Amino acid sequence: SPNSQYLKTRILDIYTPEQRAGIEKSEDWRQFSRRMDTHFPKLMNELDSVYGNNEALLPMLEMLLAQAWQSYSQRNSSLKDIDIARENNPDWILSNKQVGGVCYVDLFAGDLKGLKDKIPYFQELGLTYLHLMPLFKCPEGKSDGGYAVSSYRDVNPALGTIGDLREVIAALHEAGISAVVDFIFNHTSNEHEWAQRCAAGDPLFDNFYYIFPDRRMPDQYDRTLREIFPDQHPGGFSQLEDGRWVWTTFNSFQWDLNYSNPWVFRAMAGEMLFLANLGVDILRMDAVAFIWKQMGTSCENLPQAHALIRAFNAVMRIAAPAVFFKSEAIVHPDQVVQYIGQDECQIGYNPLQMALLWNTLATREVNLLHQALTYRHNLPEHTAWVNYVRSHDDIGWTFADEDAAYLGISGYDHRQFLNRFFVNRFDGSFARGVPFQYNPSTGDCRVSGTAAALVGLAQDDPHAVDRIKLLYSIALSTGGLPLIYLGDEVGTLNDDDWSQDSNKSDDSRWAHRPRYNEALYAQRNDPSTAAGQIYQDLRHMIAVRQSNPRFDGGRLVTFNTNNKHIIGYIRNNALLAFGNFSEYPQTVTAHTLQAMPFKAHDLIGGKTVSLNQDLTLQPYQVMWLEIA
Ligand code: NA
Repeated sequence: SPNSQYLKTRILDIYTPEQRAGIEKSEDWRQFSRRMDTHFPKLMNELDSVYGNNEALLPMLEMLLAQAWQSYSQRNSSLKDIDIARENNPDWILSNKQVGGVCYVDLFAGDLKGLKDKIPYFQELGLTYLHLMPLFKCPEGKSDGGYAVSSYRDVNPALGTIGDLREVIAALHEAGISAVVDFIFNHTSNEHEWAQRCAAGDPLFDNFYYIFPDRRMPDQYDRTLREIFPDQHPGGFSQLEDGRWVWTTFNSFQWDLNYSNPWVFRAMAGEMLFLANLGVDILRMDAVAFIWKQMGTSCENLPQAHALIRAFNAVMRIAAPAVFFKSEAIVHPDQVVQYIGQDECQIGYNPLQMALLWNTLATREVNLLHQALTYRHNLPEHTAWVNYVRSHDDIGWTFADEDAAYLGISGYDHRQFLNRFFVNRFDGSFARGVPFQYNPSTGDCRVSGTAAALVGLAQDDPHAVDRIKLLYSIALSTGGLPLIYLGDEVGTLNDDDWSQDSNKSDDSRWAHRPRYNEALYAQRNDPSTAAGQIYQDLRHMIAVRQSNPRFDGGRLVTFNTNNKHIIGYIRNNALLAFGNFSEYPQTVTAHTLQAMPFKAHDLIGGKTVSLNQDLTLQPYQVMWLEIA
């Protein structure tokens, strides 16, 4: 394997003797050279573990390093300052000062210029992180909400131009908000130039995707593949007009990129550098679990997938240190955490906590949630969870069957209950969600619907507002970076037209992708409305989280409340949080509280609470007690 010093001498060979002398003395080269020596070993080791003695490895690597140097040289000075700032502050992601939000540019603000006008509101709310949904060119009509990319460089004309995107990012940074965008690297749309050229037989794009002559291999692979969108097609393949079959894990118009080809890694690394230089702070690594395939396996979470992500990480440490990764791995808990690491994805979605928050609202019992917070919350140094209540996607019940069995709970039976409950097919349920991808062959199913729709706000359930407060309180205080699905802060309900829209009717996820509700946002300062109650309560919790150091970091220790309806945990051995998941008053006995201070201030309600006597919580009440 080649070493950093040797490879750098070749990077400089493009310069004449005179130019070379100047480059070698430049500050940019000095920084690039230093980072190469420190991080190149990791890049080489990761690529070697995947490609081994592949003849294309060396040539691909040298091409990638040459591009990395040009990219860093071009990188704006202001971004280079952020690179240095984060190099020496790896835990910026763990600060309690961080609070994020996510929204679709078109649905929330019309276009990029409109989004820019919403920045003052984001500052009003207290956001320091903003994830904008897929912004680039995609197929007209059906594109999986922009996740079928037809071009990684051209902005969706309905949203604006690449110039408008630069202005937006600059404006976000000026307002103290980090820009977060998707890195859709597992697949492209079937209309992407690479796909068209690969399928046409262009040698330059040979083996950029997985294309087969017939069903022989597809049938073999399908013996172990999980269906993500069973409604769209069976297994993981789709047939082309000419009769061939292509690997399509998701929709048929999304073709999986072939990472067994080193040139594909180089191509996508180039796209990552492009996004990095636009000023993006965090890249959401979409579908990380699926980037490596192997016959006889589920083609999910394979070793090479992790290695490739660690290789991408090293490229950023060398050419754009400020860029961090957010892993999107909605899989088994044992597998979710394997993507999180300082050298892989520094942060990642926490689907287990999210799914269990909803589980607990339905069952009124905190058993599973307590178990998860006790054994699966703490992470390695310099990494953090992204805690959320809802997202642009459906809710999947990804808790571990093994964990549940230990509590005497049957995974399959329990998911049946949760699905029926949340789609209003269970006596007395307050939820008004909609089914997503019910699979007749497996019995699995997911749930669509906004947070407000799922807690009963559509029918004005008197407990709805308090349920929303409880859910968000936990994502905001357990430790990690909380992500608010914009619109939830004013109680936005399901979209009213998706079910009859021919481009959306077969994808219920659109039920929870409503447009900015002018009426509700105009009521956010009125305490007599649901919108005003939800907004002021969430804003208050955000204010407390960001100003109180007791919430800093991502570690927690659970507290046994001795009441199956009340969750309890402690942050920094100084903040005791209690959350009542019952619609009835619930008590934490004085006996249980004997070791606590006699009195403690509650940050939620603002009153002083006595802990040397029975503590009774009202339905869905949350308490944030300062015990130190
Ligand atoms: Na030369």
